Amino acid sequence: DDGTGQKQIWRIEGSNKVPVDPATYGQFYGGDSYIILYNYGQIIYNWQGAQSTQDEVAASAILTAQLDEELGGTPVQSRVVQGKEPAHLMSLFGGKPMIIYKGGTSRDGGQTAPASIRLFQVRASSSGATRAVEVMPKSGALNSNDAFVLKTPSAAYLWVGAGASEAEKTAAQELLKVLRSQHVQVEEGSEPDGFWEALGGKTSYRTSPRLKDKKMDAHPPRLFACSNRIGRFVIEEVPGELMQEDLATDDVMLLDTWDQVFVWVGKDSQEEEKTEALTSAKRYIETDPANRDRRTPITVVRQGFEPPSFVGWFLGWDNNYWS
Ligand SMILES: [Ca+2]
Ligand SMILES: [Ca+2]
Repeated sequence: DDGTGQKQIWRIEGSNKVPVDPATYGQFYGGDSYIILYNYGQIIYNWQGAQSTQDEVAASAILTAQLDEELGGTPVQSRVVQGKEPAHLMSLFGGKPMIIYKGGTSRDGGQTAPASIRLFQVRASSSGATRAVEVMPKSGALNSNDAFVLKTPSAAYLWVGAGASEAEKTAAQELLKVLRSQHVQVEEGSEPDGFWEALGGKTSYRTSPRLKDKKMDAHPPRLFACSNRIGRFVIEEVPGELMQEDLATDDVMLLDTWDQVFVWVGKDSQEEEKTEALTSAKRYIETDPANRDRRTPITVVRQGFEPPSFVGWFLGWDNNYWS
């Protein structure tokens, strides 16, 4: 409907279900799971932070079951994972974006504290759904297509890539509010020396003509998963926001960015899987010549050696993820 309805949010901790500060709703901790209750018929969502411990997810289910029962099993349960939130769940916070802090809580380990120099990638969806994810404070994390927010104990910068859309921009400010800091909007390219210092690096980040394009809207990057494990090569499309966790380490991935088609080769994929993936990249291109420049390259990249211009299409990236 509009997410405007009333709602209560809890953050599983160990085995309990402590509430979430009503003012800090739009915010969540990736290293933890949450249980939210909404009212249109009620729908309970069971969010899972990408870096949420096992016990935290397990317990979550045990609790997300009782609540449904307390309400007479009437509510419609719904499980979701970071980055793959439905259009509805993204509206539950009015216009505000969905902040995703790094860290959270755990059994033995308490509630991890922030840093001092923090960086957030603000990417918006086709429809508008904006998310702000906390990343590693390094220039190499920058990305011409989105808007970032670099916050130091002193001042904060609102970096805006050449591809950043209006939504991502405004949502950047919104994050600034939650952070509570006077920012300084800096357009990609003309940034203050006093900025790179916080990142503690020279430059070199995820860029490319295509990442800066303002017409990518005609056809946003589509990530497909090709596997051959049932006996015949079968291709499926990855839903929601593209995420590193989406890259099938046992299969082959296809990243059509229209102007170019990447074929990501999983460290544990098969050889035929790669061979058929290539042929697929070909047919995707030859599917509509009149609109697709016949000479479109099909680049082959391997897990662990992906170029920035490729990683730049994902929301968040851990150089030591598969490590
Ligand atoms: Ca963008
Ligand atoms: Ca496989």
